[PDB]
Amino acid sequence: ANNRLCVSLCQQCFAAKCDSNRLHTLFTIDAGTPC
Amino acid sequence: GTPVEVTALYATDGCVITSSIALLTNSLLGAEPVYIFSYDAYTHDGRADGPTEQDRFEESRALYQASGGLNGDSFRVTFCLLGTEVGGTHQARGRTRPMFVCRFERADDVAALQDALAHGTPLQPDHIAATLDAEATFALHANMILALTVAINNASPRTGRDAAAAQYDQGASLRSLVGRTSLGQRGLTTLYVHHEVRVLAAYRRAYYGSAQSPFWFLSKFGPDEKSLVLTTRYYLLQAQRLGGAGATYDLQAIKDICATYAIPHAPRPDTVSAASLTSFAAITRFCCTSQYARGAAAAGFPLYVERRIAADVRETSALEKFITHDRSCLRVSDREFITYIYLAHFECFSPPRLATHLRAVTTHDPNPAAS
Amino acid sequence: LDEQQLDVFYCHYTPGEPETTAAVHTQFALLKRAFLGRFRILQELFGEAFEVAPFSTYVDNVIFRGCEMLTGSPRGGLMSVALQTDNYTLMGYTYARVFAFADELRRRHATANVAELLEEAPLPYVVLRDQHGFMSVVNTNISEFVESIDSTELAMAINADYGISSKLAMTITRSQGLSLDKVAICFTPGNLRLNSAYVAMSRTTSSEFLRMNLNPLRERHERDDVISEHILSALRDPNVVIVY
Amino acid sequence: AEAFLNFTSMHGVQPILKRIRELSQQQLDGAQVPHLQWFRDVAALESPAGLPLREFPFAVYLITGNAGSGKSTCVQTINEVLDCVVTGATRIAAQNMYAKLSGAFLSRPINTIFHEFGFRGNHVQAQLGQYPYTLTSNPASLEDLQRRDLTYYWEVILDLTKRALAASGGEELRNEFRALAALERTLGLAEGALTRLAPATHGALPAFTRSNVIVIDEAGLLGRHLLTAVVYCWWMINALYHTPQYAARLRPVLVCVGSPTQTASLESTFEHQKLRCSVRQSENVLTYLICNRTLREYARLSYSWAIFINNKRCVEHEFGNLMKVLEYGLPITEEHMQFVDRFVVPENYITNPANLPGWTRLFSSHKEVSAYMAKLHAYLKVTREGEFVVFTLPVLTFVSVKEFDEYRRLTHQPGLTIEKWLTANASRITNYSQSQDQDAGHMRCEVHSKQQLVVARNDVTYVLNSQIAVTARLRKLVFGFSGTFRAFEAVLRDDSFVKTQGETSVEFAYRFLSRLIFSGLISFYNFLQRPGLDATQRTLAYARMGELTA
DNA sequence: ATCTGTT
Ligand SMILES: Cc1nc(N(C)C(=O)Cc2ccc(-c3ccccn3)cc2)sc1S(N)(=O)=O
Repeated sequence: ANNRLCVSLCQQCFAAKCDSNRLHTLFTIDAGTPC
Repeated sequence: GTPVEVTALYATDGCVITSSIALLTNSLLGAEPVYIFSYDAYTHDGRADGPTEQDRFEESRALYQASGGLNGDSFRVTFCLLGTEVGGTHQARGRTRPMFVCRFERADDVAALQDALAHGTPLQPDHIAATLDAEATFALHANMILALTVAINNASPRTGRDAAAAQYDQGASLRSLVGRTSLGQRGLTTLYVHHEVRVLAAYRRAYYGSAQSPFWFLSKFGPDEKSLVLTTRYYLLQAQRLGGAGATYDLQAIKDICATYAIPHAPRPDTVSAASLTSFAAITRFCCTSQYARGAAAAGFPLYVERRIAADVRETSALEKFITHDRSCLRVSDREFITYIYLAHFECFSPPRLATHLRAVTTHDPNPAAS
Repeated sequence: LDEQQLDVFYCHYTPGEPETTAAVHTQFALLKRAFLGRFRILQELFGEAFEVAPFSTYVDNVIFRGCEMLTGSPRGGLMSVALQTDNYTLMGYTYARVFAFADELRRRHATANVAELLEEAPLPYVVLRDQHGFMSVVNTNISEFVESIDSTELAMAINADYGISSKLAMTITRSQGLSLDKVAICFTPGNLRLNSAYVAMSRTTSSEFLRMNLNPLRERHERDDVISEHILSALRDPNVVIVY
Repeated sequence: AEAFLNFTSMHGVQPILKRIRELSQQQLDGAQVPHLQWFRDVAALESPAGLPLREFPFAVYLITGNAGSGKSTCVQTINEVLDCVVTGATRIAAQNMYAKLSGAFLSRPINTIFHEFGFRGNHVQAQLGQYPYTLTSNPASLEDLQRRDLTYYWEVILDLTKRALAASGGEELRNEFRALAALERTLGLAEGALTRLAPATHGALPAFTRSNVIVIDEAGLLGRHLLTAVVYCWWMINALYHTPQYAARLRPVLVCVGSPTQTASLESTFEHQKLRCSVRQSENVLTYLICNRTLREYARLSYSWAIFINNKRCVEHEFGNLMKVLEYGLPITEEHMQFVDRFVVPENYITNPANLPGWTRLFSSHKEVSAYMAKLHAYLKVTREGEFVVFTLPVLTFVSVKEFDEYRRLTHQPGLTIEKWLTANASRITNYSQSQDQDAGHMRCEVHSKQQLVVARNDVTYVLNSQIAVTARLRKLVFGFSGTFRAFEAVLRDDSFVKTQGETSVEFAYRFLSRLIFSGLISFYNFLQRPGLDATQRTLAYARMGELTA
């Protein structure tokens, strides 16, 4: 975002139903507290 | 000289249709004073040679001499209301419809009309009743009488009574009814006396939207004084008569164009205020005595309208042609094509460019030669 | 409370029943003048504290107990029709009887059995307040269901409810003719299409008030580009008008 | 300001007006206008297998654009300059269009398109599509498509034709226009002088006998079989009354406004025996006009197309780029994927009723909405913060016993349970589509003899002091209250409240306001009871009010 | 997975 920092958590799964070879995003939080 | 022609938009507090009908039928039991809201004056051409822009400006400025009292001796006035005429074809559709016509020739009538047009006092029904023009007034309500008569008599015309002397022809009934009906004052008076409700309902449909309160006018054509006068007069009266290139524009465009007609100002002692919009007296007095309703300020608005429209179109057309030619013969992928389209359209018509263009076409003088 | 404790203007002025249009207009004008004058006097007396004073006036006597409204009778008051684009507030419910609604139900509906059964067992009415603050009572919602099988038509059922809705949750298909301010989307994997995401993400003017539970661009989805091809091919035609 | 936000949208609408005016004045030949015998022939048929091949002329003009691009000013100018008829596909669209048009200069009431060509209540429960049809022509001509569209919509078409032909006094020709023409011919007057005044003297004639330019707004939600019906209806009406425009050989011109990307139409059907509802997607009018080849060649769509671009509200860069990419079908890159990662949050975050107060939740089913509503209602009770109470109200349904018996006999299957049938038909008995998102309790039914009826009763839960919307046309009665002192004075100062109501109860509105004002006095001393108010100003007010009353 | 026309 505007001059901020973004930290996200991602996962990659090897099952046949999920996908594999693909990256998935779980949630995003802000990390701008300690400017 | 020659009779000066005037078109007057008129209004009254109450029910305008009922009062007008009572005036027409001579049943002096519902007549009320009439207030003239806006008007325009012109003289018959009499010469085919089209005068230049600087000739009609002078000729028109010679009319509203110095006090809104037109120069002349005998006047011919047409009183009208809102509504759209039917059966006519043109570039656009009309916005007003004539109601009746009067002629002012005597000294007393001329003085009364000048007083009404200058200060704003209402006209009493006596003058209108006395000066009415019967032959021309009733040439308008001629087909409506026939239509109403046919509709009323449309009960099944069997025309087959036969008997001894009742065997009138199939087409003889309508022919006789038409022959025995007078398309003048008498027929209208009888129809009003016997079938008042139906007549009023029928008349309220040919003049759709003719009954509005002062706040409606104030909200639509206001709230400024200059706009309230000039835009009303141009949009309602002169646009269709002159019939130039600005007769196919709506009200918002006209107000936008008027916003650039910047001319000197002079404050009035006082203004109009709310709580008085319950009648047309205050608004009429405010409008009639304004400084934009006479002189050189009111003789040079239409010319500016035409000039500004032409100036805008001149550049718009060329830019559009350039863009279209470039668009039609470009061989690139979809992403590049979209990029080019939006980039070109932004580069042509960005906000600052429009602001500069608008600042380049502002006038500070009604005289075309000193613009 | 002085001698004019109850606004003795009441004890000395008795505005009897109205009359023809002229009398009605004169009375209305006089009452407006009097009300404006008294309000001006009080406002000059106190001012801002008076400007936000609570106010409530009703044609009759009304009381409120919990979520119920108790009133004598709804006599007077101009009828009107409620629009679907206006915003209301749920005030409560009432058990007062209105003759106009019952007579209209008797008139329009030829089914006397339903009318009699409803008369034996009544239903409450809903009391709402609009934006400006005028208390209103709304009518009930009755619907008729007649089936058509083969070529025969039979009337089968009648339904009676209230017919009001709340803008706090909905589907994605419904919201294709609406505008919102804050949105929180919830996709479901397995049947995701790109057009649904496009329709759902464009209900708000800005991107500061948008949330979702998964990323639809990183997942698997279905695409169908047939209209877009025609639209793109129509932009290279010198005969199509383009307005910026 | 407001002057340079209309500069480019007011100089680019003139060519549209020129083209539409040119289109709406062309004249047909004498051997192409449908005759009144065609509809008489149709009215005497039993199955759509005997329909011959015929053509109904028409013309179109398209206005497609993005949502939020500003296509309404075009309709505003068209209404102000030309003479047309404005309609809508639904009720909300009609109300919005009327608001805009009346707020600009002036307008008449606006209705839907279904009310225009004669849609009645019963037609709402017909079975659409039962007879097979197969195209026979190599790239089919216009007559083939028209016959197919007429075959699909058979029940409504046949009922409308029968009703229109019978209701016109049997074999008696309508005399609304013929008598005036006969009188004009006898009197030897100018053509059209007396007939054109017919609408003024008769106030019940349909609007399709007044103009031949029809504007349809939000045409993306309409099925493709409704492009023919409308046309059909037009001709029929004008062949019955013998209107002035029918004698000049003119044809309808349809102006369709919409957006072909963010809009679709659905079609549903009911299968008996198993009692199952099946819903699918179909084609709308805009896609039919743009994609078909025969229609594209017939209507000459290349010379009758205007496109509005630009969006007036977007103030962000990346959001606009993403919207353009999604709209125009461009390839997807990693930059967009990285941008869209800022909005993701866990699902349990969204589904909690204690997070993000006041936000709207969009689901993809009628069960998730109900579950979330029940959760919220349960939470609003124990964890109360005040000014929020929950109550309940009853709703009920009555059945017909004799009609149920008849239906069971006709469909067979003697063994049937009222509960199962009512559960299966939950989506069709109701009036509005939000009946399935309500928080309702356990079902219960009973049988009332004597009247020979069956009544089902249920309860529904509501909150207090919440914003709601009315999904229907219900009459309401106003009975008091006006707000605060300033708001009440402001409302009474202006007469817009009077003008909003119809021009028949002005005296009623004045009397109601007078009664409220009369009851509005008193209680001033209750306000004066404010603690620490005054000592002598009270007597000053007493004297002033007494003097004013005198 | 799924909506809306009728006072
Ligand atoms: C410097 C600049 N500002 C530019 N604006 C204001 C715009 O695009 C404005 C806009 C235009 C259309 C859309 C849109 C939205 C949905 C679907 C299709 N279209 C969004 C926003 S464009 C350029 S640039 N870099 O091309 O010259």
